[PDB]
Amino acid sequence: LEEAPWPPPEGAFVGFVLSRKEPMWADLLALAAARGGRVHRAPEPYKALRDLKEARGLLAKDLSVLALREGLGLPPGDDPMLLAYLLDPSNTTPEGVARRYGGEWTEEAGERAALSERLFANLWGRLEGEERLLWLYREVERPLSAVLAHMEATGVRLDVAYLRALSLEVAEEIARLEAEVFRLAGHPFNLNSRDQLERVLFDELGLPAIGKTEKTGKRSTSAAVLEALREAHPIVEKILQYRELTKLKSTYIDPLPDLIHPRTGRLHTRFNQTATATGRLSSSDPNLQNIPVRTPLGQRIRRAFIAEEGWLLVALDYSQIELRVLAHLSGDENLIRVFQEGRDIHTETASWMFGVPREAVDPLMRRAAKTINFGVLYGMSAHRLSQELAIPYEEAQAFIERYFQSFPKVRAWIEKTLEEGRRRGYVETLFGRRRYVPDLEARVKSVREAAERMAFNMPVQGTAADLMKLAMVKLFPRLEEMGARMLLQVHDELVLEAPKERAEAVARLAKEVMEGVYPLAVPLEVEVGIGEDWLSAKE
DNA sequence: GACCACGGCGCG
DNA sequence: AAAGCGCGCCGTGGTC
Ligand SMILES: NCCCC#CC1=C(N)NC(=O)N([C@H]2C[C@H](O)[C@@H](COP(=O)(O)OP(=O)(O)OP(=O)(O)O)O2)C1
Ligand SMILES: [Mg+2]
Ligand SMILES: [Mg+2]
Ligand SMILES: [Mg+2]
Ligand SMILES: [Mg+2]
Repeated sequence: LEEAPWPPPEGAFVGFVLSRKEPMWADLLALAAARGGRVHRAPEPYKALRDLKEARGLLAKDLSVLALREGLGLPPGDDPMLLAYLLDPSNTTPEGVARRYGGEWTEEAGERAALSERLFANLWGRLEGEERLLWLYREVERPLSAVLAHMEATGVRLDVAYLRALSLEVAEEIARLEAEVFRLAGHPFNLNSRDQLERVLFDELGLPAIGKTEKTGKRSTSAAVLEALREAHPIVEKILQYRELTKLKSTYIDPLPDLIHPRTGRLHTRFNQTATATGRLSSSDPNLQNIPVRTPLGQRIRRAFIAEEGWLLVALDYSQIELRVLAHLSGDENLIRVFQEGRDIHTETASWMFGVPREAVDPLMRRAAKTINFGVLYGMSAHRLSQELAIPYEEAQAFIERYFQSFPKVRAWIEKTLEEGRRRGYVETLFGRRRYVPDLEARVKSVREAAERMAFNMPVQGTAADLMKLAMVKLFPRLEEMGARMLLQVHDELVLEAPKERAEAVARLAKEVMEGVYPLAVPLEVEVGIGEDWLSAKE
């Protein structure tokens, strides 16, 4: 391209280079723009940002987040990554997309700007005639990138002092556990090494190996294996407790306080828009979509996520979302009827599981039943089912047969979905988001059947994902108008932050927006809570 | 120092 | 572990 002075004209595509991948932490090393056979390189990148009306190009959101960080209201616009991701969700990296659609991802901003321009041209062309994918781009993905930029730049408050204190307490208990484990082993070793632990359990102590690891075929020391060995030796329960504590300390308690941003005083994640096979978002650096909640210590950690002083967190979560979606997709009368009657399948399974009346089911019981309900739906084996329920194999098989015999059109929907995936080479969500599954025609059964589980899951998980994205796009401007903030998405959950005076109004509004986003054959129900911290807001 | 595969496990 | 699906991050073991 012909080199030309900064600034570029309107509609130009940007290229940019960051010192590190995370936009909230990155130095803007270079900035350029391309349009009409010209490339414009900015002598001073930060100041040059002010000249742009929008960030149009590869990874547009990252530049937008950096702009917002610097106090500049620069929205992201067209991004070839989003076009490519819709065409084929295995398109996840600029490296791959460039290679596939007409160029090379290099480390020079001008080259990135020029690449953005031509990739957009090519990809836009491939989306001609693809009316449904075009709709998803214009109505969902492109607007959502703006919403996500604001969420990333906003961050969430964390009680750092609390976590520091908690680390010390957890360290002392970890020391107790490891010392006990070493005593029981008769000698110290690296308890963080599963290789060393395997030898202790299975070679030194008398314990029977139960399972093998996937890639290298070592004797597994996974939680499932240790659970089954709980009564065989006192060391097992001690290892399980050590694992829980060290996992939580090493992954959350210790790293998170170190990641508070010096300017904002908050914790900032990345919401990756082109990262999953189904259309879900992912979260990284740090991942805020896997903050603990199941165990007592996990709950103590989740409580560290707090509202700003004078504000409250609002948490909203779609009820039984994939089951409702499945009802719509399959058109099963029985399942549709369940939701029209305001029933709860998770609670019902739980009452059966623990052998108590439906009223006796506590949240932890219901949560246990969730894994069982979705596990069975998406192809869990009776053996695993019997194992995790500690019921005879015969009981497990019986639960699975009744699970499906109750809802006839579900299996039919599955069969049709798989048959159609074999024919077209892809499956699709309600809105037409696609996932290619070539292994549906694999000649190897285990490979083929794994592919089948991936394939029929995708329309369900993906439709739920599409619905949440659409809801975020609708909700965001309403929140802006109310002075509320959208902070996090966790798949079928949103966490907002609202001024205390407006918190109740915001909760009601958000619930209605989420429930009314795109009506299905069954009602969408959203549960909502309000609190000073993430845990309190979910109760 | 960074990268990697792996086993493992946190969430949905 | 086992025929649930979808992710990202941990330490280890290892390489470069
Ligand atoms: N390890 C976490 C324990 C609880 C769980 C779970 C899920 C599992 N195991 N598998 C899924 O596919 N899940 C998919 C299907 C769900 O519909 C969706 C949202 O998860 P959720 O909000 O926890 O469950 P829910 O929306 O079905 O139920 P509710 O509690 O929100 O009413 O995510 C969730
Ligand atoms: Mg839910
Ligand atoms: Mg949820
Ligand atoms: Mg892995
Ligand atoms: Mg290893």
